Amino acid sequence: WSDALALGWPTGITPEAKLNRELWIGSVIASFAVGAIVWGLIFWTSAFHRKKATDTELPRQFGYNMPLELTLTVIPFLIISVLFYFTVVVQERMMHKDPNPEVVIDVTAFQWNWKFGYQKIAFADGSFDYDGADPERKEAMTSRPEGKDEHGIEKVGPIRGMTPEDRTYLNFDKIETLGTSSEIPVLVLPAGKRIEFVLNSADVIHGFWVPEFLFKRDVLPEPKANNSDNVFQVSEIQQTGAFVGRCTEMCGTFHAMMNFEVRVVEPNDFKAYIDQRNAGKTNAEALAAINQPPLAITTEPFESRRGELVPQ
Amino acid sequence: GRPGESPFVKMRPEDIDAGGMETVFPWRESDGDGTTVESEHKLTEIAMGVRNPVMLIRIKPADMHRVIKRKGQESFNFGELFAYTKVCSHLGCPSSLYEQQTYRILCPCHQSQFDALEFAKPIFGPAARALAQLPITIDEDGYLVANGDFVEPVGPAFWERKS
Amino acid sequence: VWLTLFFDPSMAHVTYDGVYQPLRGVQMSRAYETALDISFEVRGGLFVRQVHHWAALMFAASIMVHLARIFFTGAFRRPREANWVIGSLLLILAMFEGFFGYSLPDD
Amino acid sequence: MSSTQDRSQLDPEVERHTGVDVEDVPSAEWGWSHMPIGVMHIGGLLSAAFLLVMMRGNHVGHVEDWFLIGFAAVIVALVGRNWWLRRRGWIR
Amino acid sequence: MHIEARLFEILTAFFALAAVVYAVLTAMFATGGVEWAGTTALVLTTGLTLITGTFFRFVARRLDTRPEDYEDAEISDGAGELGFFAPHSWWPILISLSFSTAAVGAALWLPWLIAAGVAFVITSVCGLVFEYYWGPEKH
Amino acid sequence: QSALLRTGKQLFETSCVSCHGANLQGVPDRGPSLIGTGEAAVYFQVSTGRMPAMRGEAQAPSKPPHFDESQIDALGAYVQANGGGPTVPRDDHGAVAQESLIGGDVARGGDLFRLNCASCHNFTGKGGALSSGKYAPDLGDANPAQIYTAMLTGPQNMPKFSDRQLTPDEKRDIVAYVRESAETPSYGGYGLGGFGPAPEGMAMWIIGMVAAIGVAMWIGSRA
Amino acid sequence: IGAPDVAFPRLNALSFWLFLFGALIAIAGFITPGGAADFGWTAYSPLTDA
Amino acid sequence: CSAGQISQTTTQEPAVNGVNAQAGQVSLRNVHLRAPQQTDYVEPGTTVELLFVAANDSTESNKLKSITSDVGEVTLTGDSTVPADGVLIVGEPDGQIQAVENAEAADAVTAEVELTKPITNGLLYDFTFTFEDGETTVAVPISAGEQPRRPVPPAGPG
Amino acid sequence: LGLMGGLLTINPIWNLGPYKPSQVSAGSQPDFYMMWTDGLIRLWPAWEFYPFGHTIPQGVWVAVGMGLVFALLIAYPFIEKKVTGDDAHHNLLQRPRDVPVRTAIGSMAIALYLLLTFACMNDIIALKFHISLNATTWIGRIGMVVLPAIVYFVAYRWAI
Ligand SMILES: CC(C)=CCC/C(C)=C/CC/C(C)=C/CC/C(C)=C/CC/C(C)=C/CC/C(C)=C/CC/C(C)=C/CC/C(C)=C/CC/C(C)=C/CC1=C(C)C(=O)c2ccccc2C1=O
Ligand SMILES: CCCCCCCCCCCCCCCC(=O)O[C@H](COC(=O)CCCCCCC[C@@H](C)CCCCCCCCC)COP(=O)(O)O[C@H]1[C@H](O)[C@H](O)[C@H](O)[C@@H](O)[C@@H]1O
Ligand SMILES: CCCCCCCCCCCCCCCC(=O)O[C@H](COC(=O)CCCCCCC[C@@H](C)CCCCCCCCC)COP(=O)(O)O[C@H]1[C@H](O)[C@H](O)[C@H](O)[C@@H](O)[C@@H]1O
Ligand SMILES: CCCCCCCC/C=C\CCCCCCCC(=O)OC[C@H](COP(=O)(O)OCCN)OC(=O)CCCCCCCCCCCCCCC
Ligand code: HEC
Ligand code: HEC
Ligand SMILES: *C[C@@H](COC(=O)CCCCCCCCCCCCCCC)OC(=O)CCCCCCCC[C@@H](C)CCCCCCCC
Ligand SMILES: *C(=O)CCCCCCCCCCCCCCC
Ligand code: FES
Ligand SMILES: [Cu+2]
Ligand SMILES: [Cu+2]
Repeated sequence: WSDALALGWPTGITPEAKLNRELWIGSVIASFAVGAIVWGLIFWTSAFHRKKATDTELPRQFGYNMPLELTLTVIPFLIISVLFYFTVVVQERMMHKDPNPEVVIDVTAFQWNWKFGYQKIAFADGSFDYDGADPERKEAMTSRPEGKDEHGIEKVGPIRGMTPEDRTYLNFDKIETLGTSSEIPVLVLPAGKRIEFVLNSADVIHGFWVPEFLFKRDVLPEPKANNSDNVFQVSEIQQTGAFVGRCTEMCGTFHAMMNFEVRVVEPNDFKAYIDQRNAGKTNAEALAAINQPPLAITTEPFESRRGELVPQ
Repeated sequence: GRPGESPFVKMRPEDIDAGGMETVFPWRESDGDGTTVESEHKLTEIAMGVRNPVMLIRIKPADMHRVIKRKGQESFNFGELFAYTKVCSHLGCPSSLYEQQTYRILCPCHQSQFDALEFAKPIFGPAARALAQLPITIDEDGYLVANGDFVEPVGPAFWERKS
Repeated sequence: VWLTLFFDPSMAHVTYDGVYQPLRGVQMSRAYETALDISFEVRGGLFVRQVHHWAALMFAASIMVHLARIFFTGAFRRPREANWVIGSLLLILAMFEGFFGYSLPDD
Repeated sequence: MSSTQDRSQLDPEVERHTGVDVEDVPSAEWGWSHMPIGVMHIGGLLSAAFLLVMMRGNHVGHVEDWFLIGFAAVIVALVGRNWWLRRRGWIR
Repeated sequence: MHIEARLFEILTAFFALAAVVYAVLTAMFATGGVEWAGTTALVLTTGLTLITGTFFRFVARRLDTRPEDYEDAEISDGAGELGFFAPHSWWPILISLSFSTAAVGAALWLPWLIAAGVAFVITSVCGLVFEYYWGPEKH
Repeated sequence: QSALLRTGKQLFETSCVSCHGANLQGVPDRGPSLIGTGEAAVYFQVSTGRMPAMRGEAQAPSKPPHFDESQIDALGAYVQANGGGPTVPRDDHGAVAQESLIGGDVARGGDLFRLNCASCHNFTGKGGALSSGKYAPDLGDANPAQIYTAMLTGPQNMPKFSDRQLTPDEKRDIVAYVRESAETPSYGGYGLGGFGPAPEGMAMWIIGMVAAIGVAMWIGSRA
Repeated sequence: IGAPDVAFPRLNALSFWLFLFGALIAIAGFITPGGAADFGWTAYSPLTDA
Repeated sequence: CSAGQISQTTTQEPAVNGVNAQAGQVSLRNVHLRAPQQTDYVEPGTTVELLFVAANDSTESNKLKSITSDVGEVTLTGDSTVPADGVLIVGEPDGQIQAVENAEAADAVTAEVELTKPITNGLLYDFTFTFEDGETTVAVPISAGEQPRRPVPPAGPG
Repeated sequence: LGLMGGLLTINPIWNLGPYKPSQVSAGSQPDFYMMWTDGLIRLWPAWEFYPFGHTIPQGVWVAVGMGLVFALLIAYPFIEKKVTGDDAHHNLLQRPRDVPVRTAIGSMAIALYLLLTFACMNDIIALKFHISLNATTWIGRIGMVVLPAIVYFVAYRWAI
């Protein structure tokens, strides 16, 4: 009954997702109760037809019921305040910002596909002496001694002294699971660990949404400069297997072709995968080596052809 | 575009590259450079010939399979080199606007497109007759030469035509 | 009249060898060469030819506006159909003379 | 009140007795005021026919032909509606 | 115009409260301090309502109760010379067309068309404004 | 250069692998293969900003560059290393040569431009319309290096003018003519764009004829 | 409200024509070869940049 | 609807001399012949290079590149099994950057052909590239990568 | 006219090289008074007939069109009087509103002329106002039979 009453909400795979699903179930129950009573009122006042027995006498013509108005403007405030309190307590576990993530994934989303960096890994049980690279974060300070003019301008740069073509906000890592247009990226994560996602956009705003995480975030170009808390954490992922993930903000024309996967594997599988990726290998090769289907099993890199009626 | 001296210089297939167009003219060894006075009148005549200018276009090897050839013009092309008269088949303006990756020779005077891939037949605009295709080949030394003459009158059409 | 005092109609090929640097040593008709001479070499020749061409455009435009006036107001009826006819011939002549005029400097 | 009422004697010459009336066109007597509806019907039919005939030509695309068909169908539908309504006495 | 002014006074009070609370709770408890977009927008919509309500209050204090604003007012009380309301005019469509020309000139970055559209807008606004003041031709 | 290639690959990975795979092979029906296009093509396209294109249409429009000069050089070096092809001209220091591309002769450049370029652009470098949704952009914005690389590579529907077809001297002359025609003030008043008949007729009908008709309305009477 | 007309009745005529012609030029992006505005109705910032 | 399914920009070949042959798992890019010719033909018995780039499409690999020989006896010096979700650059196309400038497996799989038959620029010559997956005829062209014009003799008017 | 000759540049031939059969430009328009003939050339749909061993190119279509245009323009007053019956000596003008059918016909003709002129300019219109060149050509082709009808109807009703 819960699945049907959830209105097609996938059963979460994280503690945060489970808690959000429970809040959604409660809020939908409240909304359906309110809707049921209001629709009952409407379909019961629809029983007040103009009865032919109604002689030349108009209705009670009352209007203006102050006590009833007060009651029906007090109760909605109570309902929405209870819902707001539940919302706040659930929100509190939206980004706990635990300063000790078990694996940090640098999710950089460029125009029409994804890339995952594996910035850092630090298992609580003790493992994964791994770290991000960051030699490639090179700035584009246009601080030339002189510009077109002969002297004086000594232009530094448009924005904070730099150029919009900066890309310094982007972070890069040794293990990059770049997603090609013909190969859906598959970010592989260890099961049972705390996974942080550091979110960024190379070109334009778009949205990282794993539907089974019951949570999305908007990867913006420069979240730090836009006062956006791009980085967000997930306490745990219980269920293993492949979970589809999608782009949920306008990217451009190929906004519907940015699907990726978040394949949750066991911690030992993650050990093997990261070792085999440190060794020169691709994501598909590492998946095959850890004995898991290499290509995204929940989605395909569907046709680059503009459509069905195009003549190939 | 050299001002006056050696205005027309022999040409080689290697000079053009896939998806390239070059306006060529009918130059003869006798019509040497413009240094002399006997020359520079032959050269002026070549330049001012209404039906003289031709466009040599290099069809991409990948797109060579989309080419459809005309009757009596199947062997006119030298490999992937196609020579079509620049004079538009409709009122005779040059059709110089060559579009590659579409292979459409557009005329600016009245916006008529000719499909270069197929024999240069008009696929839009006032034109109704295809551009005349010059037979081309390479002579000794590899220079491009015409392998004949147009099998049809090349300028714009007129009453005494198509017979 | 001023323009004809400086214009030479001919296709006789000549290299410019004038003042206009962007066209030097280029074969051109004497008509184009003398149009360039009017534009550059002659004091106020550019202005005279520009006002001539603008007068041609205004001549055509005002003929069109006058034709619209008379047609819409019915000034062509019984007494003046001949006037309408000769005015139409005048409009045709103006059109073709403007054609020949901006065709005169071989461009 | 700084205006003087105008009066005019316009030389008249059809006697505007079979055609349009002042009720329909207030200034019928002052100038050419009615074109036979047959002229408009035949003109619309010929315009639609010309639009259809323009499909035959040198153009590989067919968006142009579909636009021609749509406009010709609109013209034919308008002419048919007008003709039918007039035949039935401007009914429906 | 007491109620007319009081509407905007209430709106101004609410918007001032909203701007103040937003500014405070964004200067603290936000990622980067004051948002500076919502804050400014709220402050200047408070200013919108404040200007309108202040003018309406000035008018209400300057005006004796109108029949419109007076409960228990008979129709004959307000009966009288209503002011000039513009009859038919074709200048609005010309103004709209001129502004559309300027707008397309801005969209398609055509400075010549922008200039033409601005000149047409000036002409059409002049026509609309002078429509009922142009005197008779003096010959 | 090693670091230049690394930077170019880095930018390529997060810019355009959605349209030409990490191997630079063209993604079928989204973008053409970059193998052999060359540093010159990459420079022209990215510097003009045309290429990081966010739609498939009749013609990819020009737009503000999405990469600075150093990043453009990184992209070009990466693509040259992967495919190998034409290289953008450069001066003695190493920067992309622009002044050096201004050919000495301008009459020759103008003749070449008219024979080859004006065909679709204009007499004086303005734009021109093409078959269906395409167009030739106005050259006034293109700097000499961009003009030279635009000749060297055929971006889209522009014939590819190889160095053999137009030797660097002829290309430099064409660049000089383009810059001269773009930066030359219009002699004889405001130059209405560059198109003569259409702008001139519009200007007549608006300025001259509105002036004449308004003056006629002023002088005469209404009745 | 019992009024005969609106406060500025030539202004509301302008408002309708500003609506009509303003609307037409927005929908007119379709006739262009590229198409109408591809970005969403919300038209978020970087996607709408040149 | 000029931005529909059939769009000019999307349906464009690269503006490069080499042809593209996507047939087979491995896609061939910028496949041309460097055969500098001083006369009508490149005479038989002269070795000319076969440039191209073999890009692997499927990461699951087709790195064999068995023979890729046709009329011309194409030999693959320094052959290697490079293509695995990557590129195999057989030679050094004119303007190619020496990304390494060192002997990495000697030459990078340079393909050279002893013609045994005249060829000339502007013609298309069939080459059968055969990987373990399959074989494809490519119809390679002749490309003068970065060579300038060869001075044509001055003309003596007659 | 002097102010225009000063401030506005008209036909800057120096930018336009000397005529050569090979050199071209994208604009290629005549003055506005011949722009309508050029637009007729552009719009008329490439209909050529081939009698026994001969050709009748698309140019003759426009030649006949111009002939018809001039003939009708010259012979309108006589056409007008044949149609209406007016053989009276008219010295008082008619207001265009007072003569609807003639006003409608004149509006229709002006609409056709403007459509032809903008069709001739379709190259620059397509270039600047981002419309496909084929789209402008076919807009002209369809509108040269649609826009005249729309303008006739609108002008007739407007006069009434
Ligand atoms: C044969 C034919 C007419 C084919 C169709 C091509 C065509 C003309 C399409 C319309 C052009 C337009 C209006 C494009 C904008 C986008 C569009 C279609 C919007 C919807 C149209 C619509 C119903 C809008 C509602 C409000 C409305 C009426 C807006 C009109 C806006 C405009 C542009 C008004 C002015 C009309 C106008 C000037 C159109 C261009 C015509 C010409 C020949 C301009 C000539 C000209 C040019 C081309 C210059 O470059 C130039 C440069 C420097 C100085 C002068 C000029 C100059 O005069
Ligand atoms: C007063 C003059 C105004 C004109 C009056 C006439 C009104 C009648 C309008 C008739 C409309 C007819 C439109 C059809 C036209 C047509 O047939 O062409 C198409 C393009 O469709 C279009 O957008 C058409 C949009 C039509 C819009 C109508 C515009 C009305 C405006 C002009 C009115 C405002 C007037 C303002 C006057 C200003 C005052 C003046 C003083 C396809 O081109 P193409 O590009 O090649 O498409 C390829 C595919 O085919 C192929 O599949 C695929 O492969 C692709 O490759 C693709 O390219
Ligand atoms: C009684 C006669 C009164 C006539 C008024 C005369 C106007 C005086 C204008 C100013 C003085 C003379 C300027 C001469 C120097 C000069 O030419 O002026 C250009 C500017 O040009 C533009 O942009 C246009 C700027 C907009 C203002 C001018 C618009 C006036 C129009 C509206 C008058 C005609 C009427 C038409 C009505 C239209 C409406 C129809 C309903 C400026 O350079 P630029 O801007 O960079 O030009 C680019 C090259 O650089 C680059 O290569 C090149 O490739 C191009 O991109 C070029 O634009
Ligand atoms: C309301 C319902 C309107 C209809 C709603 C559906 C609209 C869908 C339109 C485009 C979708 C994108 C596909 C874009 C590709 C086109 C489809 C295709 O694949 O067909 C190929 C040819 C070119 O291919 P070709 O090789 O060069 O030539 C082939 C050689 N034999 O196009 C064609 O047939 C053109 C056929 C496309 C349909 C026509 C669209 C214009 C309709 C205008 C209606 C206006 C009515 C006016 C009313 C006043
Ligand atoms: C149609 C044939 C054609 C001819 C021939 C041609 N062009 Fe172009 N040109 C184009 C087209 C189409 C584009 C658009 C390319 C793009 O947007 O990627 C273009 C783009 C350009 C640009 C880019 C301008 C900018 O700001 O982005 C320049 C510069 C240029 N051409 C100059 C030249 C020069 C120099 C020649 C010397 C002969 C020439 N063209 C010949 C059609 C042509
Ligand atoms: C699908 C969107 C798209 C993206 C994003 C894109 N390209 Fe392209 N690319 C194309 C298309 C389509 C063409 C051919 C048409 C054109 O260039 O307008 C092309 C052509 C090119 C060319 C010219 C090819 C030739 O033969 O002249 C170069 C160089 C190029 N791309 C490099 C790049 C670089 C570098 C980037 C990243 C900065 C990039 N592209 C991003 C689609 C794209
Ligand atoms: C790609 C295909 C598929 O789409 C279609 O077929 C839909 C086409 C709908 C019909 C459009 C007809 C053109 C508008 C005619 C308006 C009347 C003109 C006469 C009066 C001057 O189709 C296409 O090729 C392109 C599809 C996009 C078409 C966009 C049309 C946008 C209309 C815009 C120019 C404004 C119209 C002005 C209406 C004026 C009437 C109110 C005053
Ligand atoms: C061409 O490049 C653009 C194609 C746009 C595809 C979507 C079709 C939109 C049609 C909606 C109706 C247009 C307005 C109708 C006015 C009568
Ligand atoms: S002059 Fe070339 S199509 Fe008409
Ligand atoms: Cu998305
Ligand atoms: Cu995205």
